[PDB]
Amino acid sequence: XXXXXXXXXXXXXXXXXXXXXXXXXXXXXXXXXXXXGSVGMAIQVNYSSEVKENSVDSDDKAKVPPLIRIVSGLELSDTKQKGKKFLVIAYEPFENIAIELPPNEILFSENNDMDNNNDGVDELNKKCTFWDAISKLYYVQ
Amino acid sequence: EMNLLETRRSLLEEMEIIENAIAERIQRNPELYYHYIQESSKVFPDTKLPRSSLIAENKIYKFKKVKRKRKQIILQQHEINIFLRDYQEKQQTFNKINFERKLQQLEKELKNEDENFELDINSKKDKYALFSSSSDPSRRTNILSDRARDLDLNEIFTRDEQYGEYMELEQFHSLWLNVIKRGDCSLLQFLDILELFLDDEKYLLTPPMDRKNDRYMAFLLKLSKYVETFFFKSYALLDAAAVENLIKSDFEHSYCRGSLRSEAKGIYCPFCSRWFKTSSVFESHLVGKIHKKNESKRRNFVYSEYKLHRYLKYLNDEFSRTRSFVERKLAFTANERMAEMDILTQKYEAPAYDSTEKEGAEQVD
Amino acid sequence: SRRDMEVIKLTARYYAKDKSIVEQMISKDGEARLNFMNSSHPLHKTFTDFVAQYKRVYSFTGQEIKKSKRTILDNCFERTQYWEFEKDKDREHDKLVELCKIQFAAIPWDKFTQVAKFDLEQMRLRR
Ligand SMILES: [Zn+2]
Repeated sequence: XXXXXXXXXXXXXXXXXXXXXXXXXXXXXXXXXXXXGSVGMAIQVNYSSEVKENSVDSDDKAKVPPLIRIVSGLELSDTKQKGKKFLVIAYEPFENIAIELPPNEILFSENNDMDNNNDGVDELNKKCTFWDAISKLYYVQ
Repeated sequence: EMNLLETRRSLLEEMEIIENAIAERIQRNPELYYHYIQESSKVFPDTKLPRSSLIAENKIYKFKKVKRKRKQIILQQHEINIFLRDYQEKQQTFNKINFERKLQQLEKELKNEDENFELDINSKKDKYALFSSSSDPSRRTNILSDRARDLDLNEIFTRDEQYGEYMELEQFHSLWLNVIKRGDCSLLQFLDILELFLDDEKYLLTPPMDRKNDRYMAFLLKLSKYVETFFFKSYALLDAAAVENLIKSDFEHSYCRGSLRSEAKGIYCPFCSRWFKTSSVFESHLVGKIHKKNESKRRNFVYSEYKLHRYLKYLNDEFSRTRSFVERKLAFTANERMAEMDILTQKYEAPAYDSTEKEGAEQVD
Repeated sequence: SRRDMEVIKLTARYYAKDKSIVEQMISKDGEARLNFMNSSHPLHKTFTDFVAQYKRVYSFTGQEIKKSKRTILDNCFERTQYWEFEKDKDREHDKLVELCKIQFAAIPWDKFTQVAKFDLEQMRLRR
């Protein structure tokens, strides 16, 4: 696990370095959902219409879909106020996006599918995300 | 009584199991199929064969599999042989085999013997197991499946044949010396004689001996039989009956129908050993008392000769391989010849699967 | 387990022809014996198998299988090929996943810029 450790750390460092960043705020479409038996949130994030992605197509993580993570506000560039979570969504070129979650727990389901193990990134991503790559629409609920 | 649905079901299921087994085999070592297929190619010309690259790199799609030694390839080929036999049998029986009040009627009798404390996990597991790799040892010692656990190649191949590498013709050189009533004939000159039978006309028009000689015809019979059994022995995977029938039909439709033609002498006849001016006199000679006599006495011999011919043609690579071996051993010294013999011996009395073999060491491309 | 097996396979035999005899049996008898009829009971799945299989036997009834040695071999080869292909797909997937893990692990989750605050399985297909 040592060699794998150095190697992994490496790839993660390199990949962390070359990360393109135009810091462009995409357009989110939050909407109060409901099913059964409780209430959950659903977000519809849209991306570029082959406007600028025409100059970069060298299979460099191009196959990698957007990624979401739950972050605690305990750590910020300003560190002023805090105490709530954010459902951050990230894609290589575009700028990160966050959504405040005051409710301690919503839509946090219980064994939705029948325990199939392709961790992807985490239980959250596989469990409740969809990436319409053909139309460039990322849904999250 | 017995619901045929269940029986036919179990049949289709077992067939599936076998297909899956011999497919797993063809998977671990593609050579198994490749080898086979290549030979098939030169018997039934139509057969489509894989890309050469695949054959060489020993791969089926992307992963290049480890090369196996001959004894194992042949082994698994004979195992797959018996598997295909089973399959053919089941397919046969299957072909020959293919309300509510009765539902409750049977469900009632199913209550019979309620106190049957026993775990039953042995229908698909005993079959799947009955046909899988390494089914004999505790864990991993013998590649042979429980199905063919008493299958032994050494009872089919002699040590000098090396599981199809060579064909032992020394014995026939002996018998041959006994046939020619002299010793002017060396092993190599004998092989030179055999070569005649690779040609379509030589063995017929430039015979070692007179083709009406007794000793000669007897010898030729024994030899022919040997070559044929060797052929099918070394290529289990190919349908023996198919080949047999092919050859027989070639014999009837062409060979005995003036298949040998000369622009000068006309049409030669295997049975009477004479030529004929035109096809006309040739046909009106096939009803004559002479040809009736001969075709009625020397039929088996002619046919056996022919088989020796075509089977030796199909085995040209083995014939050459052996002749080579002969010349090598011949040009050895004492110590050399001894060590070589040691090698052939070890190859002969060695496990088909070593405790030190690889499983899952696939390369890419 | 011979009992369970037998009842599964029998109700599967009848269920394969009509599907009406079992739906009547359930209402007529009222026994916790056929509790595998509901997709809740695990064994139900294997049931769906058996029936299918029997349904299959009904497919070529009156038709014989005349596969030859050559053909059987060719087939087993093609199956092998398939398995290899599938294996390759699995591999590729594993790779992509790896990439994802790397990038996820390697992006700034502190570059925040929020705006506001607050079934997919049949959706992750195509039609
Ligand atoms: Zn004649």
